[PDB]
Amino acid sequence: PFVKGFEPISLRDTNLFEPIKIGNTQLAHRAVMPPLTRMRATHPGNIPNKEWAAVYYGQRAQRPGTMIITEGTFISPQAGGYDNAPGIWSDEQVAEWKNIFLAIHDCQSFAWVQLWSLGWASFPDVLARDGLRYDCASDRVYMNATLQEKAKDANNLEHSLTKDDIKQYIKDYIHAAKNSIAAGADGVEIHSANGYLLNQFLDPHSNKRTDEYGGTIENRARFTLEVVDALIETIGPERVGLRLSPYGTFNSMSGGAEPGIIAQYSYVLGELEKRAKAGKRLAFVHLVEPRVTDPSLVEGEGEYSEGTNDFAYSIWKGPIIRAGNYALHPEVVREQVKDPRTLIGYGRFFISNPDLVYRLEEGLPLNKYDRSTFYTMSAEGYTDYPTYEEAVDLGW
Ligand SMILES: Cc1cc2nc3c(=O)[nH]c(=O)nc-3n(C[C@H](O)[C@H](O)[C@H](O)COP(=O)(O)O)c2cc1C
Ligand SMILES: O=Cc1ccc(O)cc1
Ligand code: NA
Repeated sequence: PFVKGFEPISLRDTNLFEPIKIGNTQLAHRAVMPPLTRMRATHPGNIPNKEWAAVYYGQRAQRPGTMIITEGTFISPQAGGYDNAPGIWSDEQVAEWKNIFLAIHDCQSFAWVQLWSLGWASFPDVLARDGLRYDCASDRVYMNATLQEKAKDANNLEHSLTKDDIKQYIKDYIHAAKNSIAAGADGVEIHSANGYLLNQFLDPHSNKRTDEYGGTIENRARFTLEVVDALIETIGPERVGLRLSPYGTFNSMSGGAEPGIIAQYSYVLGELEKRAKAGKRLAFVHLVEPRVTDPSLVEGEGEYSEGTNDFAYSIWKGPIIRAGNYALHPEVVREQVKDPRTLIGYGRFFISNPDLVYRLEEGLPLNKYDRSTFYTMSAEGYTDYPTYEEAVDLGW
């Protein structure tokens, strides 16, 4: 059914429907599908779904010139721990990714692989099954006492990364980035947000290290910036974006309650702009908004009111993607896209609206999303959300 209380506004007349160059790609409009974990990949081997994923992505690529960022994709076994999320380290994984990318390119849209590493958000017992470590910035902090218990129950306690461990993650990012590009992706997005491994190094709650990877703003930023630099130099800066969530509390991050958190992110962005000034500008920065501090909460819940991402615009001068409860607030988008380098990521309503871009252009009602099929091994709730016309052919 359609979202009941929703009054659509047509955005055809705004910068949301003006083209923009992002890296090597040429977008027709600035409505971006952000990374969305859907757990349709098959076990063993974290293989993308061969029946439905190319259909799902192709449906949502239908408007030519759409930028699509894939679900989080593991760079290596050690970086994972979720059996039904995809990887891109292996030949069999890349075999299906080529077909997904072909489905998006057949629609004249673009595909960016979000490269993922889980750190303390992983499952210690699944990792142990596979002979893998339970990795974190500092083993003196756990997400919660439950994951602490399961960690001890699996005899796989948190492992503070060594310097050699970090170097191996950097190699795995390079490997996964190279596989992404050889498979046909137009670029990659380094996931450094939402409390996963790289965010765990940025945040002073998770990162209590005393080597060169913690203890200061500069040290906490080092792992993320080394991944950035490694990929700049192997696939080029125009094929690399970075995702950050300054105000997020998901996965036990500090958010705005830490008064030092804007300095931490301001340092990362300043370092990105320095690289751009020396001729190596990343394709984009992708920010999660304080509008959504936790994506497991319904729209309007978990909204942080005492901070904004405006600081980013004074530091980073390249494209910025913003994401968080924009689908139901066209009045906010209308304002924010007056800035000529701003794109809007639409998460949960891209799940439910394959023709979301058309609906935003024409101001049409939106399909409700069904939270119970966000993560089921099913085409139901994946590829069977109707387009607007189909929805009217159904009574909605
Ligand atoms: C089911 C679901 C899966 C998501 N998966 C990812 C992911 O793999 N990587 C990521 O960076 N963000 C992920 N997110 C966060 C979204 O990209 C987005 O930032 C957030 O949902 C807020 O945007 P929205 O209100 O438009 O949905 C996910 C969110 C949801 C709801
Ligand atoms: O499954 C939800 C999810 C949220 C944020 C992410 O970064 C990844 C997955
Ligand atoms: Na390879």
